[PDB]
Amino acid sequence: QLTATVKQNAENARQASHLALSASETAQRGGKVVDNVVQTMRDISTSSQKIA
Amino acid sequence: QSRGIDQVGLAVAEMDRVTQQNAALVEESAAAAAALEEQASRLTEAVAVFR
Repeated sequence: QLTATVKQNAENARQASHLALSASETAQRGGKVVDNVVQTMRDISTSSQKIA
Repeated sequence: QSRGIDQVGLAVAEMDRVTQQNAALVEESAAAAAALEEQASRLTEAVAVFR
């Protein structure tokens, strides 16, 4: 019975790592997109300043 | 696993106690068996006078 739970615990660990690792990739990609939006606000703010 | 090992922990502890009890019976039977060897000699000694 313990050996059976070891596979389940070990399986959920690897399966959770795949989702956790994949959840980190989408998070890092989202951060880069957020960084691009940060520069956009500076462009809009800078562009709006020129209009003023 | 936590609750499962608890069942094995008590089992190992249970077998450990029974292992000590078995050893006592082995030594008890060994000591009792050795006594028969001494008492067995008394049977021949009681009749050793008669050649």
